[PDB]
Amino acid sequence: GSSGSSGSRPRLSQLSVTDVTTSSLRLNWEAPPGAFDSFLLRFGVPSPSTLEPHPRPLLQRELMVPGTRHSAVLRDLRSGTLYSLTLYGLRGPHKADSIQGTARTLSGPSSG
Repeated sequence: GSSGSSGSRPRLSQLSVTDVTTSSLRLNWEAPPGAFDSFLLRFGVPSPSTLEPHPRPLLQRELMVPGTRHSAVLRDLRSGTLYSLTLYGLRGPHKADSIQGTARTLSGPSSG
């Protein structure tokens, strides 16, 4: 009772967040050689579908890091807030893989 699937392909590793700063943090993912050309990290504010969206426009951004480099540092983040990160293993023209890494920033001396 099985179809059968065997194919070697480069995949991303457990994306964890270290040095979680009050309004910043750091990422670290393991990937094999010649896996992807670059890495596109997209960090957006996770909003609940149960509640209504805020009338305030939130600009989105991303980081650009080569395969040889597996790091990502986000700045200008909210305090004590959970951000939804998602890295993409650009294998060239289009993204090949995509991992999800969650992290909660620290709550320090900040203002509104």
